Amino acid sequence: LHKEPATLIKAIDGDTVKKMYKGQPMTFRLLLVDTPEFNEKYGPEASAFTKKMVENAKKIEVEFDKGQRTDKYGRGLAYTYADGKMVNEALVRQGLAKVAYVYKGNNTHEQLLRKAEAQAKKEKLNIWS
Ligand SMILES: Cc1cn([C@H]2C[C@H](OP(=O)(O)O)[C@@H](COP(=O)(O)O)O2)c(=O)[nH]c1=O
Ligand SMILES: [Ca+2]
Repeated sequence: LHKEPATLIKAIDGDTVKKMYKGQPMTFRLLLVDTPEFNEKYGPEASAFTKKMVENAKKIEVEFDKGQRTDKYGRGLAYTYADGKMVNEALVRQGLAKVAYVYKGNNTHEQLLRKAEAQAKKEKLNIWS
């Protein structure tokens, strides 16, 4: 897998971020995670956590996995990095996302994220509290 440039356009919610990628606006849906909707418990905290992380970064990158790069809604499917730190893993490590939507061939970082979820759950963080 390879990191590619993108620039933030807008943080949308805990697991959706609009970016400019190869010069075009695209909504990205973060691989392998599920954050609560804004209207559910922890939904506002997940949205806030992703927002701060992408807005504060000097460098945003996207990393596609080995399979499909867009979902049925036209959203990009990628891992998102903010100053080299993976937002997907960070949300899971903080108990603000569950590992979810693990489809074969887009699951390179599955075990990394499950490990983060185990530790969030051991700490009883947020969703796991
Ligand atoms: C994360 C992800 C979601 N999706 C689709 C599955 C779900 O379809 P349905 O909309 O039919 O439930 C939806 C979940 O996204 P959200 O969690 O953003 O709603 O996005 C993919 O197809 N591949 C993916 O990797
Ligand atoms: Ca969601």
